[PDB]
Amino acid sequence: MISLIAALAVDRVIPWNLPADLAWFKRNTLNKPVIMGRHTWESIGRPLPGRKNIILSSQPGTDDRVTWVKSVDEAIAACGDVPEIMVIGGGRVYEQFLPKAQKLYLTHIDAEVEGDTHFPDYEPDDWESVFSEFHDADAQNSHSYCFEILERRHH
Ligand SMILES: NC(=O)c1ccc[n+]([C@@H]2O[C@H](COP(=O)([O-])OP(=O)(O)OC[C@H]3O[C@@H](n4cnc5c(N)ncnc54)[C@H](OP(=O)(O)O)[C@@H]3O)[C@@H](O)[C@H]2O)c1
Ligand SMILES: Nc1nc(=O)c2c([nH]1)NCC(CNc1ccc(C(=O)N[C@@H](CCC(=O)O)C(=O)O)cc1)=N2
Repeated sequence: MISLIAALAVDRVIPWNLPADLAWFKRNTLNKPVIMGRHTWESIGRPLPGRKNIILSSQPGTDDRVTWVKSVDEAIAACGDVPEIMVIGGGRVYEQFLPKAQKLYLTHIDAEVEGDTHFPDYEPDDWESVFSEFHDADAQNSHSYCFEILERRHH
């Protein structure tokens, strides 16, 4: 199955220091393939350890430490037969994979940020919330945040 995982500021914009959210990201992606667009790959700056890193780009790859693919269908195929594929962004990539996804792992962060790019719109009635957990800010985490998992119920 295909899952998307994202951190969402106010208004679902995709500034804080949230080690707890990065731990959540790692726990939910470790030992799974991760699919990302080239801009997200460049931003991360190094492969995510313990995961197969699959990078979408229209152009030939430029780093032998990760696997490069040129289309959504190739990216999925390159994951093989695994129980769960994690799509880690960015916007362009989330838009393409959302219709194919069965799960969303979202962190709703209580912060407004400088950006006009939003997590894709999706029908609220297509999804069921199956987990949520709110945390206030503390000495290590600059803002309050809420983890959520949603499972798809309809197309
Ligand atoms: N969207 C906005 O409103 C906005 C506003 C300001 C700045 N930005 C900038 O946009 C960038 C992030 O955009 P993002 O989050 O959407 O990027 P992303 O998903 O991380 O990466 C997009 C890149 O992934 C590749 N890709 C995606 N789908 C593909 C497909 N089906 N086949 C082949 N390649 C595919 C392309 O790489 P190739 O280019 O190598 O083909 C594409 O340019 C940042 O640099 C940010 O500063 C965006
Ligand atoms: N919940 C969530 N939070 C994010 O920050 C996030 C997300 N989802 N989905 C995609 C994404 C894209 N950017 C990034 C940037 C850095 C790491 C990263 O460094 N992860 C480490 C965490 C451990 C650490 O660095 O202290 C990892 O091994 O996963 C991951 C994704 N970021």
